[PDB]
Amino acid sequence: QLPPVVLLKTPELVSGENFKVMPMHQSQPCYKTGLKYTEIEELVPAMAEKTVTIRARVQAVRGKGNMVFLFLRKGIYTCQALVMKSETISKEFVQFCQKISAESICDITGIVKAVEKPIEKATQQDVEIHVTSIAVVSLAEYPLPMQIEDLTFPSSVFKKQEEDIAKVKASAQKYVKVSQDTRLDNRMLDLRTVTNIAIFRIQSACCGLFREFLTSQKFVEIHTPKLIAYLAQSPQLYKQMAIMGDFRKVFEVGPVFRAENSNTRRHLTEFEGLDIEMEIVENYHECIDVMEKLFTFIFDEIPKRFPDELKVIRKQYPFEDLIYRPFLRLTYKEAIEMLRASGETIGDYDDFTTPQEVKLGELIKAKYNTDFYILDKFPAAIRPFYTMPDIDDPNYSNSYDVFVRGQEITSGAQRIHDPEFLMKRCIEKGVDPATLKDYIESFRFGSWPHAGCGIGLERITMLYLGIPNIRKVTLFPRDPIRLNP
Amino acid sequence: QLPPVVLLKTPELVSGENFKVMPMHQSQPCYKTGLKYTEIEELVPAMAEKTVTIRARVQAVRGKGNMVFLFLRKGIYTCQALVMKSETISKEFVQFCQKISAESICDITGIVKAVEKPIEKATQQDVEIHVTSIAVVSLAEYPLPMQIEDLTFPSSVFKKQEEDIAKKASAQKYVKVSQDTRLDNRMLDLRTVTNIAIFRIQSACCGLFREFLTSQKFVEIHTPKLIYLAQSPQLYKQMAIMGDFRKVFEVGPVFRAENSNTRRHLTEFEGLDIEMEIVENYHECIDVMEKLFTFIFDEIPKRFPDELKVIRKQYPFEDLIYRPFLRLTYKEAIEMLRASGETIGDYDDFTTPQEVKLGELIKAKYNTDFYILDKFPAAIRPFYTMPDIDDPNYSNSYDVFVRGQEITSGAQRIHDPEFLMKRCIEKGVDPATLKDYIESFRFGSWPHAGCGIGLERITMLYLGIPNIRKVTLFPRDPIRLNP
Repeated sequence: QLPPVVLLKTPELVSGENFKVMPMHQSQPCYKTGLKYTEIEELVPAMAEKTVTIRARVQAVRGKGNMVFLFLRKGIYTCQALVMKSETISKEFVQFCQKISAESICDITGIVKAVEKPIEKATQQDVEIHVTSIAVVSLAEYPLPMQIEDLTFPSSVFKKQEEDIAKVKASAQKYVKVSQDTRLDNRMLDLRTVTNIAIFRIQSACCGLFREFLTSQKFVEIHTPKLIAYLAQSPQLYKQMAIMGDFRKVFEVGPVFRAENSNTRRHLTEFEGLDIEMEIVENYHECIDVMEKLFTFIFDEIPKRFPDELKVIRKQYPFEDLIYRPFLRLTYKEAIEMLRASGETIGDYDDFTTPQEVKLGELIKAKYNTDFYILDKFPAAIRPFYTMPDIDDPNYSNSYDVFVRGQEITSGAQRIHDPEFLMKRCIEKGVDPATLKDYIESFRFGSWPHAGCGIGLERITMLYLGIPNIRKVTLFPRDPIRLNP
Repeated sequence: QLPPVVLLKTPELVSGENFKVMPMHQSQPCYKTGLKYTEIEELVPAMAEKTVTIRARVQAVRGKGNMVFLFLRKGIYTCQALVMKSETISKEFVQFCQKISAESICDITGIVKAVEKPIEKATQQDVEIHVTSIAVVSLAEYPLPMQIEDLTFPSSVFKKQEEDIAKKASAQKYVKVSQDTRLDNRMLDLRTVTNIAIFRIQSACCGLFREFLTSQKFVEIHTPKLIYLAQSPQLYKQMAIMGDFRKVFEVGPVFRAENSNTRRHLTEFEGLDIEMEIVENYHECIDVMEKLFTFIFDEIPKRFPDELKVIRKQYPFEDLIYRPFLRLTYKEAIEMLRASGETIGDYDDFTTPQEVKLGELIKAKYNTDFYILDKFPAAIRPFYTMPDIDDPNYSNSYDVFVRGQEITSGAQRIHDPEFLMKRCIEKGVDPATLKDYIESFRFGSWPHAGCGIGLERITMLYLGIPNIRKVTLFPRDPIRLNP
């Protein structure tokens, strides 16, 4: 059952002098125009009556016989182009343009002329291009599986739509969107929406700032093996071994594999993990202190460096800006204390249900007015065997979780660096020391007190932007039910 | 046949007031000294007669009854500490110190005193610590599988050793067991100042690569590795461009299923990848590389001078020459090698000796270690490669070389689905095998090009180190999964 490739039809344009379909680009002299390409964001009342040429997507073609309006897009910016019949623009020019298929990539030359009436659908509202020439670089097939326009609508248009269907003749009509597989089967088309390109710039921002900040602190980026021949569930083991190799402060940005078969609405069997590990001098809170600094940096800088992207996301998926000062520090105990006061029955050493984490978020938001906090001193029974126990009560440990919008983004701990004790705990959690000889043995020859972190990139970005589904924040969505594309 | 963990013995020290083994660190009040920890690099004649306390490794203990010399290390820096019997430092203090095992982590307090005679083995040569207190934070087991000193010697030490035996008393020198006694104790090996330096420079490549491309408004992406595994993150990179991302890079693992052990290849490595839209010509992409690499190369010495210094003592090399960045074509390259006497044929891959040879040719003529070979034969490149308009037996692809050896490979790629599919069939590849990839180019498709760089490769070739395993942190191959 071998499914062949399908190839849909492209339009049959009749080319002319100033309106042509270019030959396939092979980096060849005819594409060496020597022109200056102008970026759409630069189209501004500043340059009325200048001529420009710009390589953009023809998102849409509204057409009027003598006038054709081209809606151009490129990245997060959009503008309007106008082809009008004249002494210098012919019937054949116009009908060429009216027949361009949606999403075709074009080079459009024209004179930027002002518009007394603003163009509400475009980002460049106060100016439009009067075309003098066009060249199709890559002519799109048709019909698209999905319209971009109704991929970009905010729910609100849809709330007001389905409620306008109180009508209970022709209830025409409201508008519809297609389902997460018609978009997943055409993921690359979906990613062209301005919201999506914006979402993944902000994911890129989290990654970049995480790297930039830790580097400014003289951390060393490392790359540990994933073919451990099984995969690296957690890059933790090697991270620790890097510290026993006197690296002092290390981080890794890499894939993390959850063999755990897990589909709720926020978990997957492969994600990208931002990990940190460091020597510790007096106290493991030194490690929590680096996080606070670290995250505050990510959260301070994101709006300074990507204001437009944030703007574009908010239209599609409304959210209010994360409140991250103060960074609240509680203990598991205090948390249990609050939830019980809220009516929950929970017991001293129990992991929290996801709802309970959200409820605690709402408690904390009301009392301290932050979306950002850290839960310290988790129960040993919930944490792994490498976790350093608390000196006052071994039923608790030197570990912590960090929360954004009442939900976990990272988890971390001081770890056991004494081999005898590490092995005692390894047996107490029913784990064969034989299974990880080399790891245990690597702590024998003088061993730094240390702690660290595991952050989910998808998770932090999702929670930063208040987006409820993790799949909207992963580029090519991965899970046990979904392989393609 | 289950091999249990072995745990060797630690010394039995008798602790006191100013010389004690601390209890296991559990982030507890007794460790909250409120002192100021001084970094070894700061120990300088500037602060003679100031008192300091510093957490370092006790690399070595030379002892004299009434005097104990502690050789301290910490990262790439080393210094000397002196414990001397007195009114305030006792017999019991001294014999505690003489019994500290190698590599024990310590907090050493003392007064920094000057030394009229320099201490040649330490990085801090003009000053030493007179100890007033010590606290063992983590006491090491013994014996170590390997001495750190003879892990750090430069090849030259053994040449000069055996030739000094041109000569009764003889100079026996040292030596060190094969790459498995070090691989079986990799974390011990990585403590050598050379090694900690090498991997900071690997880190430097990664960071600068990220920093530069980010300053150019590139977007970092993370594409799935559970595809089977992702041999090349190329397919998804291209799909990100068809998603209007414009300029993307990925830093991630790349998996060579190819069973390959020469002295420079492995079945898992870290790849730095780039992909971008292309307006007029794919040399726009080559232009970003030149800028990109020149940045990595310009910045590395500015930001890590000491690490370079430390590496050069172990493994001598002269600084990479990377200006000019030379651009040749495959044709010109063949022309040079033929003129050098090689018989090669127009569309043949180069043997490794031939690449190194061409490196030598280029060094002699242009005096650079850094170049790019453009216009490779189609027959040697993959089916997504855009062919050259003048001659379809060539293609719009290129390899970049450092010290006459490949560090990256790249190309303009085919963005027209019918033609991509024609080529896909000409290279005997089932289009059905990659429907979604091919179909993703159907709805308007940007001309594009990009790159695949080997991190390990660029850092190895940057530092003139011959074995790739010296430049991978936890060496991986089909014969070596452990460690």
